[PDB]
Amino acid sequence: KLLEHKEIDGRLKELREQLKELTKQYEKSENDLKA
Amino acid sequence: TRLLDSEIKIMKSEVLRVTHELQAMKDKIKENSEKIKVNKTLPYLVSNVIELLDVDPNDQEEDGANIDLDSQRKGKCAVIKTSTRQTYFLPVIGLVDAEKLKP
Amino acid sequence: MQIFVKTLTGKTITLEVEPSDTIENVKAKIQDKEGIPPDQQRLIFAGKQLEDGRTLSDYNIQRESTLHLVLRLRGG
Amino acid sequence: MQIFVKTLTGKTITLEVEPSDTIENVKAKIQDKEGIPPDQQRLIFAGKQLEDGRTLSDYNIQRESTLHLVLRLRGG
Amino acid sequence: ALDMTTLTIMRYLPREVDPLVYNMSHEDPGNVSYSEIGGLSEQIRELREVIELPLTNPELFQRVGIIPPKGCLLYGPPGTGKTLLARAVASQLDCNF
Amino acid sequence: AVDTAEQVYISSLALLKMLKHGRAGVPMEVMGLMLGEFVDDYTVRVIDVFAMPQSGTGVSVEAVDPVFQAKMLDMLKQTGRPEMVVGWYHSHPGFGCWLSGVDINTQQSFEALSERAVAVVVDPIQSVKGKV
Amino acid sequence: CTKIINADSEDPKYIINVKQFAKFVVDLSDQVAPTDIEEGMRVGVDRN
Ligand SMILES: Nc1ncnc2c1ncn2[C@@H]1O[C@H](COP(=O)(O)OP(=O)(O)OP(=O)(O)O)[C@@H](O)[C@H]1O
Ligand SMILES: [Mg+2]
Repeated sequence: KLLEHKEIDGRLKELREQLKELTKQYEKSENDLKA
Repeated sequence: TRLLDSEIKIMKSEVLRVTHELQAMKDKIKENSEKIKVNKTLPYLVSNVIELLDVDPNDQEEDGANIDLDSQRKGKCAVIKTSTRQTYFLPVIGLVDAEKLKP
Repeated sequence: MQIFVKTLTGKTITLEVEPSDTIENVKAKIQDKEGIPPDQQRLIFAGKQLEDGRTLSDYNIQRESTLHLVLRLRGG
Repeated sequence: MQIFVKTLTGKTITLEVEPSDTIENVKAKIQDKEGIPPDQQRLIFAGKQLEDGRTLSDYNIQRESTLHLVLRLRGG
Repeated sequence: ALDMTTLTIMRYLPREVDPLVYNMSHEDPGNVSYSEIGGLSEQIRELREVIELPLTNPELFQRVGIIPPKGCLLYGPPGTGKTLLARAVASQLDCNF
Repeated sequence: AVDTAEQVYISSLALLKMLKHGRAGVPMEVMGLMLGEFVDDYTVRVIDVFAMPQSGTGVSVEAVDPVFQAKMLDMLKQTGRPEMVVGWYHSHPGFGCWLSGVDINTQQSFEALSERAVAVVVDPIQSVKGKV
Repeated sequence: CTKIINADSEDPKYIINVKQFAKFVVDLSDQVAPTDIEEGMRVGVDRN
């Protein structure tokens, strides 16, 4: 039987959690540099 | 029937794309950060905040030749007085949040 | 009122919606559920695909009608 | 396999590539052929400006198709 | 505002608010009331008749045919409440002060 | 090797276009691109010019997006004028004429794509009734 | 010649005053120890 995705989805979810917050760190930094 | 294993092609193609992309952004926020560090340097004039002001764009704001500073910033703008007794307008404040500045 | 959704993974979901909600809005709500980007999403009603600018009510989707949700690779 | 690119000078360039090649790998090959900094060069095809992480495969590109290369431009 | 390399006009601006007058305009935590000032209940009315009424009901004086006074001074020995009166008026009259 | 005799030929139309565009952006340093042909290794002709859209920094400008020029460079060939691009220009109002420390950088890649490239500069407020 | 005002703590930055030019935020050189620089004393400062 096939259930493959679940565990890797959790991994992707942690990555999502990182990636989204990392974009915040990006945006503010660029909002400084552009000034 | 057991069907539509396409998820796996969905899955791994996501995993790689995300994993590298995050790392690349991690690098750039690193690099751009040191860029900021070099603007600060050390000698700084001291001055007093005279004002805190709030202005809105022109009625028409074409692209072409247009200045991304004298218009189209949503935040405040400021006026400062230097120790050398000059007055300058600042259409953007810089590295400090206006929410904690007072005349 | 709610629709039902059946995924290729066998997951069943029970989403409260307005029938006047656009399919693109429903896909945005699904992304809100699980981050799944709407471009990857495909919605089928009773073997009919749902147009992005379509509502639900346009074929009168109501009352726990089970849409099939299919995931596809996409890229311009 | 092999692919072409052209630019506003009338110059054409030909690269040995594979569909698995990333856009950043393409940019690297372009610099290896001509030395241009990868951030001043920009690529266009199908009316879409490229991004680094995707690949020739997911860009749906086919044999000997011709990309457009264009340059960053600022005063200062 | 002038561009500092060529001095060509860029924008017009409103007038200054000199920071001393800003700090003068709204700095008062005091909150006393006319219940906290005993024994000069008539001078209070004598002052209120000048600052409060012609600010809000101006046609009466026009009918009688006069213009109200502009100002008054409070005087007397130390410690008789001269600042307390002004604190109370400031706390309990809606205006700019 | 390069020489001391190379000569640049410009048409009237490029002149009027450049003057008008530079004078309109009077407080700031506008941008544009110019096209023509190398008829030989001693002489270069510029035939026509078209403006470009920017977002302006206070000091200077950067070309906002290349899709615009990617369109233009084929949009007009349906009406002749098949020439390729040869250079670019920007205007200094009243400063004089020189290349800044970043203009040089921009010229670097133009030359790296084609070694014959040129840069042009104009002064729209000091030029009077002649001697542009 | 300048007159120091105060010293920001730990890794140090200083405030400088001169009687017609402006005030500044500055630091030291390698040849002066951070001990003998108490606030309220005239010091020597480079010109650039
Ligand atoms: N009539 C009064 N009723 C109540 N408290 C009073 C009265 N007069 C003075 N005080 C008290 O005096 C104290 C402060 O005095 P106040 O600020 O009024 O000084 P002042 O009379 O204006 O003096 P000065 O002329 O030196 O300014 C307070 O504790 C206040 O309660
Ligand atoms: Mg008093």
